[PDB]
Amino acid sequence: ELPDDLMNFKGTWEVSADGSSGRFFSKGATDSYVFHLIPAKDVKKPGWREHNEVKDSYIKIDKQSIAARYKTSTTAPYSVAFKVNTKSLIKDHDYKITFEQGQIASGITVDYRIGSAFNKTTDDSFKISDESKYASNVKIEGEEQGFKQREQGDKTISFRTLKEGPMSLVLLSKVEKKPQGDLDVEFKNLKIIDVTNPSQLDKGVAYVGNKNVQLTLKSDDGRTNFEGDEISLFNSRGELLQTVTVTKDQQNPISITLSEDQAKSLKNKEKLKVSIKQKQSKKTSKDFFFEVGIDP
Repeated sequence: ELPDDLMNFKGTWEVSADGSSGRFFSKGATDSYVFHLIPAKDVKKPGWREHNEVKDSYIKIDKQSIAARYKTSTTAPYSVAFKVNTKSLIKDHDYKITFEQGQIASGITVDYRIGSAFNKTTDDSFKISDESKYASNVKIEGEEQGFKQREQGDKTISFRTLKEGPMSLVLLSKVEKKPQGDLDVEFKNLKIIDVTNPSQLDKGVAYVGNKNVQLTLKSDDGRTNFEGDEISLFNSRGELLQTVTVTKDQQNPISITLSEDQAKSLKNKEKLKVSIKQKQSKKTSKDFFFEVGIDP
């Protein structure tokens, strides 16, 4: 089934509103970005909102899109960046960001990064290089990161979280020479889903008359936090004995407690079945099997 969309984009510059987006600029297009102020009286107004008093860049947000405009008054190199926040993510889970790269004016180059969530203050700041604190194995499908004149269209970004909690999609653009006219860049239809593969059963231990079933989990893609993995244990006749959900960084072995009747019903060398469902990504493993052994 359909995994939940974890993007928190409500299309507003109102700093305290739910799902508001971060707005920043980098004088000289460096690693460091500071907040992009706009006139206080116009913060909820639709259309192009000027960089307060300086008016070198204008910004525009709505329910579907986020956009930047570079004016002739810009001192080049100069960069505007946006932060599109996510809902709380799980540590060591795999995610898939999708969005559409809209118009890119001639002279504008674009980069896509993962970052900390916009902290909902006019004092917020960030560094591009902060990416390595939040995400690993970041990959734009069929493209490299860094400022480039990208093709317009559907974009896919996959990554693994190094932390728990909200993060952001960082939409960066810049100009390297003084604009000769209004230069617009737009991003739209922003989504993020969990794509974590469920764990695999490495080994299972069960004994006749013993209520404690010990399951050892493994992973083929280097995942160590099995949090959210729904483990179902069945007897050889296909009857469900018990279901457990793995907690945050729960270490091996994962314990399953049977009832006294279930423990007595086990037979020596019986083949038990294990099915694992990743709760967030909705992906389900292949069937795994192990034998009920002899109680030492």
